[PDB]
Amino acid sequence: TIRNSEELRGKAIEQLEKARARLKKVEMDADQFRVNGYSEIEREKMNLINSTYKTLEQFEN
Amino acid sequence: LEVEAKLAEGRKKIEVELQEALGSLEQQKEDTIKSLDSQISALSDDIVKKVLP
Repeated sequence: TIRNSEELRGKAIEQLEKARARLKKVEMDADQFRVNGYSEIEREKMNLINSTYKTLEQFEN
Repeated sequence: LEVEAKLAEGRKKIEVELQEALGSLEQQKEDTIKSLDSQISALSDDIVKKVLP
């Protein structure tokens, strides 16, 4: 009982620690991915802000 | 909203860009027609000489 119980609590606390490190990785993942995705949403927006002048010129001709 | 404002800007630009050239062309063709009215009498004669031998 003591070997299996210490094994259970030890494995579960090491699960806490390794999934805590994995939590650190996911927090960094979300922060970095928001830093990336801001750029792509601004990219499609600026595609619109240029395409308005593009269609302006297309009808200017 | 801002590209709708640009869509509106295109119209403000087109009114000037058309009407100014249009006024120039109207007055130009009017000057050219009333100028030719002194010369069309002479320019009619070659057609006469062409049709009749």
